[PDB]
Amino acid sequence: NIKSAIKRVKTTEKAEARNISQKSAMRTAVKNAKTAVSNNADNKNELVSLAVKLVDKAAQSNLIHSNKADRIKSQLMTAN
Amino acid sequence: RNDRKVYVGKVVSDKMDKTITVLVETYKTHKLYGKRVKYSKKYKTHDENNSAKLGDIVKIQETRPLSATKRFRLVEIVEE
Amino acid sequence: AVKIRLTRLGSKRNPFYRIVVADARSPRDGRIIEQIGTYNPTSANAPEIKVDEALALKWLNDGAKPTDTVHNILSKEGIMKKFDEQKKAK
RNA sequence: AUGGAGAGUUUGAUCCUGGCUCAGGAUGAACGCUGGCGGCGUGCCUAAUACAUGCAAGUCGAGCGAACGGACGAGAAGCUUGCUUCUCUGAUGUUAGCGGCGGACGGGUGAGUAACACGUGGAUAACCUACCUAUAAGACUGGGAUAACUUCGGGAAACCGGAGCUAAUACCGGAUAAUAUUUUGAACCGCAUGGUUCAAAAGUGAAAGACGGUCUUGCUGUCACUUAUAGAUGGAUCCGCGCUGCAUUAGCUAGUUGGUAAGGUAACGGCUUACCAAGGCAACGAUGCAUAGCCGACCUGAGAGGGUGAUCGGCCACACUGGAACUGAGACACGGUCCAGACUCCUACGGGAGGCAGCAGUAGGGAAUCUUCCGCAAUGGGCGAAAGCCUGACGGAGCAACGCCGCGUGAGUGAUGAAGGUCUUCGGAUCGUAAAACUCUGUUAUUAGGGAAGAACAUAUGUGUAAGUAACUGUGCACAUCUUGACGGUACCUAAUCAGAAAGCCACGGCUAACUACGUGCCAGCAGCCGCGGUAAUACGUAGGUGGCAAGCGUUAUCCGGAAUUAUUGGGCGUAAAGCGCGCGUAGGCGGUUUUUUAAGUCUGAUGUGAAAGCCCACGGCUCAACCGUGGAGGGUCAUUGGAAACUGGA
Ligand SMILES: [Mg+2]
Ligand SMILES: [Mg+2]
Ligand SMILES: [Mg+2]
Ligand SMILES: [Mg+2]
Repeated sequence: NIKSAIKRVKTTEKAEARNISQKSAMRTAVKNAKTAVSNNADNKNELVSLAVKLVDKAAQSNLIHSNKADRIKSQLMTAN
Repeated sequence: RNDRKVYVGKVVSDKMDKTITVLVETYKTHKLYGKRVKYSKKYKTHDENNSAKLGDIVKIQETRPLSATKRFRLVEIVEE
Repeated sequence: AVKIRLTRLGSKRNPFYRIVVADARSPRDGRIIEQIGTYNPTSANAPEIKVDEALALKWLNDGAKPTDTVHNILSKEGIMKKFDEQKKAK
């Protein structure tokens, strides 16, 4: 095993933990926003805005691709 | 600007919904003996309105993939 | 990274370099983007040089960065001076 | 015009038909005998078998904290004023660690793959793209952690676990900002989907500092940073055409073919999933089976063609076998992760480590294929502002007649035809100008001196000049100066000495260049085919002589040729092999005369492209040649576009 390879293993694990935390958060927000839009709620716009914020912040963190974020935003804001 | 390939051929089956198969005929030459021999290739093209009917000579143009095997779109019915 | 560099030819103890635009990751003596000239460092006890100034300037403007030897060759041919003047007075 | 040879063999003899065999070229070759040198190449084709050992991927202190060392040089005198500690200041540096980038390149192999894999030509109004370059706007305001480090605990180790503290160009909240996303109005445009540009609202998306200059209560240079836009590079998908054997493989297919909706992906799409229909492929060969990386090219042939896919370059695929994702611009990742399986090694038995189809090397297999070398000096790559570090890529040595090419092993006079071998009609003939002797030369060899190019540089230092600045440093550029070579004191040149060290292989019946003697006696043996050998063998073995080659010469294996012996070029079927026993007929093939028209075939231009290297032509450079470089020429069944209308095709 190479030293740089072991370093990359460690950094990969750390980055994976952080990324999966953030991705789960954004997925939860998107699901909540989609449910709120499907069944009209007074919290609808705030939930959609939170979902869009997290989607774009994930896209900028590279967790999802920009085109994925664009599709999510398009469908969410067309539903709402 | 750039144009896409266009073919003219007869329709040989239209049992599919909104899809017509166009038979384009060509004459490849034998590489050794040099004789001209018939060559038929069936093209799966998109027929949005079911305008084309079994038998008519139609024109098709190349498009992006539209199905598993459909790669062409009907442009006009030259004859019938 | 696009680059203008020297690809080796000739024979053992008889090098002859061509000046080629190539991606940094491409092999030396392998895939190239476009050839621009030649560089013979064992001719008449004086390095023979040939370069196409138009292509060199076009690729430098596009973003290709020469190596050490190609930079020296372009300086000797004066391509670096014209490139710098054009960039400054653009 | 640049280009094309045949011969033996069936018969008592003949002509024909017909196979068989030989003369040629080639090789990643092997073997036998032999063996001087130099240049340029080439060298595990078998077991994608298993691998000991060493090495093949790091870098950045000008992102970050901490630690080692602790200069210059602080204090008492042990009276040792030259050695002393901690109470300091503490430089050039170095490093275990976090962090950035790299590690997806470079390199190996051809197992799998009959496929849009590859080649060629197109399309994407269905696409993604870090580092690089340019432009526009910014880089504001706050925060909580955690490595490192200290301490305890658990383990053989790998490594974990608890507690305490500490940074950032690590992470996170907030503000501002879009061509990004939604909505309503537009305008123009294309090839269905649609594309372009202009307005007005809503939601939402960033960032960082580092090292320096200055007139230092504030501006600024370089690098770094965020967003948007372009360019460039790289990647992805789709399509036309081309691209292999078998029918003693004829049926195949059910996510299969299409549609609607949804999900999914950079992206279109049955890519996936629900529902509706029964479609879709196939004798123009589907399905199945066998084999195979594809190509530029390479060998051969007068050509048409046939065969091949080493080295070198492009593309694809794979990394012990199979599956999967994470990180990342980029991987489902050769020297990364997880799981399963097979296999090695360590263990304290609880658990761990690993994968040469990287470079050497080992065992094994084989007829057979290299040394566990020197160096980053040249080219290239990774990081960095840079000096610089890493690089078995690469540049070079070692080994091998394995190939091609070049030069040797002496040159001149020498009849006196010496001696000796062989044959002989016993005259002589031949080895033979061969030898000897004389004269010369040093390729080459030996010794001694001189000794390249490959080296551009980068960096550093002075000078200027362009943008911007109030100015400055810096930035780019131009010109200058010192310094950098493993090969290697190698090539090469100069001077001296000696023909002295340096010739072998096959063949001699015809093909096919070269014949005599002795021995043997259908034995021993030879042989590519016809055949040769049973007592006077140009065919066996030896000898002399001769022929063909020469550091090689023969044998074997394989491909093409000769073979018109699968015949398009370019053959045939009364008796040599070959007309179905004969009808009726489907598909296919082909088709009478004239006129008009079309322009698919046909013919003729233009444009793009057919990488480089290679074949061929010319030129130039190594003393020549091989070899190397440059410029031409050619190679398409290629694609778009304009012309012609006799012929084939359509009307
Ligand atoms: Mg295979
Ligand atoms: Mg790797
Ligand atoms: Mg007969
Ligand atoms: Mg008959």
